Amino acid sequence: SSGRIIQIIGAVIDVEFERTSVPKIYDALQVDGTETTLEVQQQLGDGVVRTIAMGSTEGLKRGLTVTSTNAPISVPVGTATLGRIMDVLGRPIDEAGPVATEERLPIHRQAPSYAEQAASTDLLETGIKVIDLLCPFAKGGKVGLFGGAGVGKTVNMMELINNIAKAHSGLSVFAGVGERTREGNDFYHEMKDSNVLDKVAMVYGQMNEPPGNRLRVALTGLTMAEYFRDEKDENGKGRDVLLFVDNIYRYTLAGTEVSALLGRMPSAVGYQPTLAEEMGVLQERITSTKSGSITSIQAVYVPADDLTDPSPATTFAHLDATVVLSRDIASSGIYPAIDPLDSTSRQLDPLVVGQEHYEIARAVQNVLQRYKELKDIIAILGMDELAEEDKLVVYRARKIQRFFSQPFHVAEVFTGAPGKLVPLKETIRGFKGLLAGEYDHIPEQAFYMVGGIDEVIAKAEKL
Amino acid sequence: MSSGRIIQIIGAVIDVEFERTSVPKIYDALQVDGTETTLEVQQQLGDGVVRTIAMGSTEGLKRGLTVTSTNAPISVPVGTATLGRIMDVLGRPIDEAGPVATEERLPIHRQAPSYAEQAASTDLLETGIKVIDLLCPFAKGGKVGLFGGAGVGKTVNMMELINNIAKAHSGLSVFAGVGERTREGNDFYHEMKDSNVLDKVAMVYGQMNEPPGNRLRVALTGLTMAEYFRDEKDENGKGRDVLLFVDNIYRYTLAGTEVSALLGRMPSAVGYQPTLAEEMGVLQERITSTKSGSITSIQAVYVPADDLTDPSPATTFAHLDATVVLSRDIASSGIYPAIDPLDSTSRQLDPLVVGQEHYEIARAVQNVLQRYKELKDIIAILGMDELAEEDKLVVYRARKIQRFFSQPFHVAEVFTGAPGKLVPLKETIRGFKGLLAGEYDHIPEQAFYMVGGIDEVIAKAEKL
Amino acid sequence: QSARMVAMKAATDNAGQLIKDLQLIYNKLRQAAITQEISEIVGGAAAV
Amino acid sequence: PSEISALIKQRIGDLDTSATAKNEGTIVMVSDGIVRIHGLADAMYGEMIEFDGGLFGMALNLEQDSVGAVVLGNYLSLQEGQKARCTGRVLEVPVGPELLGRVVDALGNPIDGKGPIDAKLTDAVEKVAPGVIWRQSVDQPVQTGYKSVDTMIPVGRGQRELIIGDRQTGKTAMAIDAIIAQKNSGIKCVYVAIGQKQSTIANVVRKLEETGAMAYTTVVAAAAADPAAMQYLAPYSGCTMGEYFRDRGEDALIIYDDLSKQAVAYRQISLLLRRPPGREAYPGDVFYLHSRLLERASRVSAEYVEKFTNGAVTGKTGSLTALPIIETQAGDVSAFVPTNVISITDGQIFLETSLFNAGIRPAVNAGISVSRVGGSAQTKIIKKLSGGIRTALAQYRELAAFAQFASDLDEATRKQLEHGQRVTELMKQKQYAPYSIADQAVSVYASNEGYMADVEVKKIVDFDAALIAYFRSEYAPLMKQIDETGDYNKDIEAAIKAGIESFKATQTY
Ligand SMILES: Nc1ncnc2c1ncn2[C@@H]1O[C@H](COP(=O)(O)OP(=O)(O)OP(=O)(O)O)[C@@H](O)[C@H]1O
Ligand SMILES: [Mg+2]
Repeated sequence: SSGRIIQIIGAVIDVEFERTSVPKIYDALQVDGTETTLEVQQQLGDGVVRTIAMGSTEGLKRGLTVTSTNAPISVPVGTATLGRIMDVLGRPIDEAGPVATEERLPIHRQAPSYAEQAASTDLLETGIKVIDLLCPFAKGGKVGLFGGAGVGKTVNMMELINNIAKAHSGLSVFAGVGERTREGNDFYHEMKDSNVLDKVAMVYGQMNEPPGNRLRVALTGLTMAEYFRDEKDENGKGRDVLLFVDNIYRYTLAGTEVSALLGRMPSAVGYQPTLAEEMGVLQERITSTKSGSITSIQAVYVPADDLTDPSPATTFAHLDATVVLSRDIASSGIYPAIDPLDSTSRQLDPLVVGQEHYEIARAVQNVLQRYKELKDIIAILGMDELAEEDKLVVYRARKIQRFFSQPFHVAEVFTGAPGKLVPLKETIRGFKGLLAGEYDHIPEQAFYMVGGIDEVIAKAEKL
Repeated sequence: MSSGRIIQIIGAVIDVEFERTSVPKIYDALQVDGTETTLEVQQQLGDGVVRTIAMGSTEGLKRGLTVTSTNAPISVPVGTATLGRIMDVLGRPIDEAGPVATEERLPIHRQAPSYAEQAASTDLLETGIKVIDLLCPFAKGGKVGLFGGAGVGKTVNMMELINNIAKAHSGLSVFAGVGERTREGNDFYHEMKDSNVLDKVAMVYGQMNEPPGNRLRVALTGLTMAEYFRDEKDENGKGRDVLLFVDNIYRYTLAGTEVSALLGRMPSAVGYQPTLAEEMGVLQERITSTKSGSITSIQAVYVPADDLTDPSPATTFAHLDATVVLSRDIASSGIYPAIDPLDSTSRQLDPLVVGQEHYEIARAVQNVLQRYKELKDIIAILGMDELAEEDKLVVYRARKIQRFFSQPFHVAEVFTGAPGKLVPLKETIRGFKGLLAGEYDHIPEQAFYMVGGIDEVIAKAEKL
Repeated sequence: QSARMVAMKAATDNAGQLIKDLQLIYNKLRQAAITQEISEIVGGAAAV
Repeated sequence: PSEISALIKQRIGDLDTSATAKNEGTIVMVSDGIVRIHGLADAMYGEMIEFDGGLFGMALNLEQDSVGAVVLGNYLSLQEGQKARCTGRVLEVPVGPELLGRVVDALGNPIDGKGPIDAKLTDAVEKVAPGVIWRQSVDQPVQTGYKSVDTMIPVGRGQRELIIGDRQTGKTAMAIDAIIAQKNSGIKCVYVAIGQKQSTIANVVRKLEETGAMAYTTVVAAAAADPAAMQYLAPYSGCTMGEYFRDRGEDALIIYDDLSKQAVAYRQISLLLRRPPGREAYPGDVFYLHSRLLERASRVSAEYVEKFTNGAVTGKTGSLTALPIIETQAGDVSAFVPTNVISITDGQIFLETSLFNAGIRPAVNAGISVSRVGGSAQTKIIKKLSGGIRTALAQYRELAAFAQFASDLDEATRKQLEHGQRVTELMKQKQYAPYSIADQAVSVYASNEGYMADVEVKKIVDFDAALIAYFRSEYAPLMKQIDETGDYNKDIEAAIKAGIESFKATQTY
């Protein structure tokens, strides 16, 4: 009772079976010639099925026998994968020998039930000025990184990685999704020289494989994160784990590719109508739970800097912060180079962050946005013709921008790789003083490339 | 033997089979056996197969169920008793006050009026509202474009129109609610009732809670009602001349797009039905006057997206004859109605239509109102006394004009006391001409406000 | 002062004119975009 | 112990009482919760269908030879060959006041982990609006605790009013806060959530529980992890529960979430049925789809109430007010779906991104937001006192450009500008802080009395709060009486003004 190759067109495959013996959806189909594998997409009656090829699309012969597994796609999981890089099938692609474990789990579980949402919202700190002041995180949150091409975004993620690793036994995981493999290799080696791989797991989809593979890498990473969170350690509560999405947009595009060939009609942009279904399927399995939590970071690309179409629209209905990188702030020499005026979080709320921090954020928003709108007239005439009012405002804004300059903990070579991870409370103190004007008598340079008030004062005194 | 059985059902479209020796024609009426739903032949699919639409909900229905025909298009009750009655598209009472009294039934469809019956003359309807009566006179058997948002007294204006046409010209009134929202419909009913005018109008609503076919055919329903009343001859012949009120014809076009899409036919340039102009016309040509009787139309018009070049308003203007627009500011200035006497356009605005002197007078008024409008900004900014005293005279005279164009309404009598005043031309004309002569530049603006003819104005002025 | 006042008035008027221009072109472009997208959709649906 | 053993045995002996001669079908084709089945010649249109796995399905396309039906539960469990079976019934869900404090599925199945629900009554989800003859006008107001809202945009029991705006604009917050204000209204409320993150859903749940108002309240949510059909039908079910009480002569409020989203789901479903697409892939009936839903909510003629009750109740009249929400792309109104929506509601409210970005909380643009029901949806006193705000806000919004200006302009313009700036700021408000109509009344009185036309703008909110507390303490019986009735009387205004001038004389702000 083995099926055969009956029709192949590009990325869509069909097989005949004996009508009594019919494979169920989402179960693997074994090419009897090669290692290539097929996933069920829909059952075409008469023992006819439609499938997508996991692996190469070569060597294919009409009328070649193929067998099944009668079971969904399961790959090994567990601590025997940390610091190893796997394919979409969980095989060693790092030539580091085979995986050590046999703990294999399927990849199409259901979203966690309603009753098991973490009954309370949480918060996460990063020790980073602009973020922990203006982009708060909930443990279990959803984070978007928009734009940024004159700076090392991967450097930023790796900084967060060192943040969480030193901050918690909670490990980390990244998934290659349409990965610009140059940057992927760079990240791999730089994490390598960081000597931090024990808390990291690697799967790559690198713009070279049938769309299904790049679709499913996301599920793979999801599954790894799930299981790893579920390992309740010595207490009954496992570690809270972190995820890295190479790009959500490529996840959308993976399904977008062959949707029409699937017989699916186009959507409002020509897209796949199952867009929202798969999107929610993805997101709803990323939450905080009664025991443990899982959060993720999503490297976001924006087409032509346009957000007013479904592809980012659907995503936005699932994130919790919109970190939008800034290019000319990098041109201003700022290390993080993150815009301080557009990035937001839904987490900016006095009830969750306290009142003082919230109101400080309010005031800094106001001062920065007011300074921006005076740029033109300042250029036209000069500082003098402005009233004495807002001169201190200009100085304070400039000092704020300097204060945001945070030397990186892990670049290994940008300023010596010095970590700051300053407490939120100390930064609150410093920005409170600056808003009050406690130090509105010092050149902004003293606030540059440093952290708390102690560093600023020491720098100002040394010079 | 006309019983046919259901063969296929999707959404609202319905398919039946019949015997290849007895096949109903298109637009025939099918009553489902054992239920009160009705089917409408759209296109013969051969093999005794017909594709039709349903009229209402479609639930519980199952294939192979027998359905009969009528061998004829839809017919509804018509007659004198139809006034003060609200029926569906099928002409079936929904007021829940007994069945329809008449036994007279007429099919909904008929061909376009004959070229021979187009009356060889074109004259004007008399109204007593003193504004259209000068600036945008209505033809006899014309189409009046109406625009503006709600809350400006649209219902009120319709009230007064109905009152006048029924009173002087003994006109009969028919109103069709295309895509109606129930609440305002009920309010309009209660208004029909309190203001003692319900007894003279025939009412049918199609709600936006119904499949499109209902909404499409209420139009032809009311149309046929009007046709029956007009062709109903009076003593010595000469059946009445009647007015027709229809809401949001744009909704009509939208419902046409609906049914065309449901048929699985490709869209049009914007995406309307490609046949749009066909139904638009079919609506239009049955709106005219004849050698016997006449019909005139009032149609609520909404311009989606403010596109004067959109296909739907473009096709509308192909049949529009006069345009009337309603203002928000003017009403806020306590002037009622709030008709902008500067945007309203009439095809009938020609010395060959209203006569020579009337035409010139109207043109002069338009000039004065313009002139003052561009005066306004300077009056605001650079003061008032920095201008030509003739320009100031223009200002005062235009203010008098605006104060004067509003008037009490006989419908306003029950509203706020103050019984309205009916006024024809040849006094409005004379009074306005005298005002243009400046012979009344010795009187405050108040005598012109909430008042009838110039004789009344002078009476008040002397008494003021 | 007088000359500045008059120039501002003229500027307002030119602004109004340009507003009309842009609005008209916007209507045209919206129509064209709708046409293009609906044509795309109907062709794609006709593909099956 | 042995109790259940007897229970299970006695229940069992009640079954296999006969052999059924049912008519059913079998599976031919499956794709994405969509199944083509063969057989079942006789079938109700839109019949709910059962399947060998215990799941259920909704039949839509009755083609001449087969049936297409959509999975209601979770597919990926069905294979061709398995046999369907119709229920001889249409889709039906339970209702009942016991549903309060309960959270269920769009099918009406508990999700609160509170066990089964003892609903004595179930009803078909799909019905028709009552006869237009059974409509009587709207006069009873509905309170929002939002001075701008309750002043310029009155809301009457049984009216359809639309909140609309762009994204992350607190629209959800607007709905929920409006819900909160129903401590004293005596009405009940239903929240319909569509395609949402269970996290957000649970946060709303927890917050409501903190308010405790989840006792005259019921809520159902079609989250983003749910079958599209579930989402599509859910608002109709919510409408069904509302109509329950409405037909009981009761008055209530319901709220939708993202009717656009459920429209999207319906688009996808229809598309998978190989139906002819419309503009932007939207089947035309979307207009019909929404409209047949919205009109089901209104305020009914008490005569209809009486006749339906068959004498059970005679005094009151039922009502149901509809508060839907639409999210927009960059504040467009020309999009097909919103365009359809607009002509349906009895009034609309916009949210402007910049205002909230400017920190204007709430960020409503009154400049275009309207309510064509007039003052009939306000109380007599508010009906009296709205006009000052109306005209002041008008004048301001025409001539607000002079912010930096008026260093040489006429004084009257300056005074009117200050008036406008102050009153504009007056509406800035925080969530979860509803204003009683008495609070709104004292604020408006102080406004029109100009007793805030002498204080700096930066502390207007502080001024107001202080005044609020001052009256609340000193003159509690007065506001008591006010919100008991809501009538404007010279004695009342004299007492209010005396209190105001005392407050000014007394402790400062
Ligand atoms: N008056 C207010 N004062 C303080 N905070 C407020 C106020 N109004 C709203 N907020 C805050 O703004 C946040 C965002 O609003 P909300 O999430 O309701 O927008 P939304 O449009 O519902 O989002 P989405 O579009 O994702 O559904 C809320 O978390 C709420 O706490
Ligand atoms: Mg929301």
